[PDB]
Amino acid sequence: AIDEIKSRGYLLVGLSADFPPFEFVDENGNIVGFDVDLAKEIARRLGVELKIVDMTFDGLIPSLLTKKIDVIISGMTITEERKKVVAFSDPYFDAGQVIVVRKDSDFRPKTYEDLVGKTVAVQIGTTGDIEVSKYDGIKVVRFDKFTDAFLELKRGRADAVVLDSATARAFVAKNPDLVISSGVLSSEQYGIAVRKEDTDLLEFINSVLRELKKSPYDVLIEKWFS
Amino acid sequence: AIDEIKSRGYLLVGLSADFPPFEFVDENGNIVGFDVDLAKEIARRLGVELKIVDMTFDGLIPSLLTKKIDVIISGMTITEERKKVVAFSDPYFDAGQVIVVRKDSDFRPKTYEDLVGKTVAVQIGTTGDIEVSKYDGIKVVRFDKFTDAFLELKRGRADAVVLDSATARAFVAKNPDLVISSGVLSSEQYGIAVRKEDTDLLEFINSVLRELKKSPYDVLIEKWFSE
Repeated sequence: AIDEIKSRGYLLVGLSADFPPFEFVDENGNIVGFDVDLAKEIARRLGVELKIVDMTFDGLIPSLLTKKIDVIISGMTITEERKKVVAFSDPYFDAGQVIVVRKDSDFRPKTYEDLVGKTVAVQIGTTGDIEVSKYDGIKVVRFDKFTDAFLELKRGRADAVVLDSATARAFVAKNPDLVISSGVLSSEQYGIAVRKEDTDLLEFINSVLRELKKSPYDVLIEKWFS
Repeated sequence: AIDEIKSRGYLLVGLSADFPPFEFVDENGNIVGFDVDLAKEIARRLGVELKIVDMTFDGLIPSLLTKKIDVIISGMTITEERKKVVAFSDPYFDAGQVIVVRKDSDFRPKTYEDLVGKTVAVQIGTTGDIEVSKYDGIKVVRFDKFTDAFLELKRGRADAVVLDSATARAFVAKNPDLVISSGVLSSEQYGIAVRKEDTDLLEFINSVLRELKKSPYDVLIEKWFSE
């Protein structure tokens, strides 16, 4: 696959641009997002242009098998059923919701059932909003911005926040007064998919993911512990 | 504290240079190593020279408390007892063991108990040797060099290797046929110590550590999941 991509001069990436912030159409009409940036990095490393081929999500695996695309990068969860059909890269994104509480409390909810009888702050319209709104005995307070749901928690006016894992860990890393009490709920891991026989491109992609995840701290460890 | 450091023109870092590869004395009498490289980074970013004050490990906290040094960077484990006396930075080093296995396998041990009934390669007399040798049902295969323990694993002659997280990570980075299957098996971490009153210097040190730990992936997360 790699020689054919390099000869053609562009990488064909299938996605369905109706999944912000992974892939979506911005105010300028461009397809952008977290997954699009990984696709752009892979194409740059291969020395080729990126050609996005947008289609419905259910079209992506058939397109890959028909060779109309080289790779799928589209918020695609690695599952056993998909593994029978396509090869995935190492997981590149851990999806799901978590429950955040004050570190100095005793309260350690593990599930939405543990939040019955409590006040929970969520960001309007998000998965956490939709989930907690199923539970009539949760007192739900809704915020335009997730930062203000955390501020409500910090002030003791909510008992917990529910938010996606990536965003919540990023925030809690900056706010040592909060802690993630649950595991990741409805967890999924996303993978980059490529035809089973195209193991050259698969291992190239696993190499780019490794690189993206290496920090100067990792390089320092390599310097002194090799 | 920062104004005073900059006025003086040098950062005083205390350490005990008897702990390779964290801090030790090289062939030419220079004090070098992982911790020294962190100290040099911090001094560079403050715009000052680094002045290492070498002393015995038990002398470090008293030297800090009597203001003979600005900071300790010396393989110092964060403990509740020391937290009563000094302020620590974010943890900057996980000292515990990890378990390494072949990637093309379903075997993903998480604990020493998961290695029971398996064959584990180790470097002779290291922590990993000492720790696994406690478990009766583990067949232990011992080598003078950790590289040969990994070779035993790669060759299919052992099911896993146990090694400190840092050396395992450095090796696995160049050997994608292997994976670190466990978290760190114990929770000891090193921290950079400063005086509790020196909160500007502590915040500056944390900002250096945080930036060192940021990968391009972390920056991409920040790009797409911020507000």
